[PDB]
Amino acid sequence: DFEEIPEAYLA
Amino acid sequence: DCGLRPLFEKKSLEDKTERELLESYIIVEGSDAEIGMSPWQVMLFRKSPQELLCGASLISDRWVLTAAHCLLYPPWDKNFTENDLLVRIGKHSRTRYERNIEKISMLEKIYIHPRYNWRENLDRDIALMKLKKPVAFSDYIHPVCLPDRETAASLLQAGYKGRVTGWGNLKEGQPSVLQVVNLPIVERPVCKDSTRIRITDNMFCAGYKPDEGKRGDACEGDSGGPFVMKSPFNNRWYQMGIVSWGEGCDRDGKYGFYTHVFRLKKWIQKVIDQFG
Ligand SMILES: O=C1COc2ccc(Cl)cc2CNC(=O)[C@@H]2CCCN2C(=O)[C@@H](C2CCCCC2)NC(=O)CCN1
Repeated sequence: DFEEIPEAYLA
Repeated sequence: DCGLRPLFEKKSLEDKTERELLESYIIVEGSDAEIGMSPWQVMLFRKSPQELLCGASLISDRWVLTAAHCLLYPPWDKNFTENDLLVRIGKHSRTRYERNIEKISMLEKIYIHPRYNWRENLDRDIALMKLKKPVAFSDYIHPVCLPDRETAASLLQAGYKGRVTGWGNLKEGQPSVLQVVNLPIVERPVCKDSTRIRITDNMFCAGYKPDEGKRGDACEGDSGGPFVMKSPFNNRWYQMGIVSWGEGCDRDGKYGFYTHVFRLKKWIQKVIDQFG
């Protein structure tokens, strides 16, 4: 149930 | 400036239960943390799937302390590397991306104690994480202090209460926000007689005796988080242990075990100064 974090960090 | 919380010590405000800790110096069954109550609490987060791995703690602007089992545990084929994780600092809510409040960071290098014993009893369950770039402190982000020999000597005594925090299981549903529980340190003999596992000098156990009435414990998801104590000498918070292992959660006659941070400070110093 985790809210989507910014892709900028996923990169 | 470690251990002095911007929203408490610095304004001369006491949190709702710190008094219980101070009065003793003669998460299951916990409660919601207050905002800014544990500014060093760090969340180990997995990219894919996106998931909470463990708790951890901020010890400086570049270093994070956690349990080695959070990163490497062969029995469960667990063996994470820098690129598999994200460190989230400044959080309160477990699942929400706290925009403008939390900071997310990438890892540059993981360091696992060379003698971590995953085969038997999680002896020396400790690991350090070098972040890529320094985190900036704020009202919700501030490092905890590491104990020196003297502080360890006077505080790590049976009966003295410490505090554990985490977003792990509430029962053996996960919480909405960070939970907190204050637990008393237990006599080695008692820790030894409560399990079949071989206990070493690098661990300590905490929790209430079955007759003590009060209860509480860490649980799955809490691993790697900090067990801290407030020094009545200088008013700072020091991390004395790392949530390590247990056989069940809040089981009567059972206790949670923690990595003895002081006993391993030489390795910690060694790493930090040898690698920045
Ligand atoms: O119910 C819990 C509570 O868990 C707890 C309870 C209290 C505390 Cl402070 C910390 C943990 C979380 N740590 C673990 O679960 C570690 C992860 C690797 C195995 N761990 C253990 O704790 C083992 C230990 C079994 C004996 C040998 C050492 C590992 N027990 C279990 O796997 C049961 C599930 N964990």
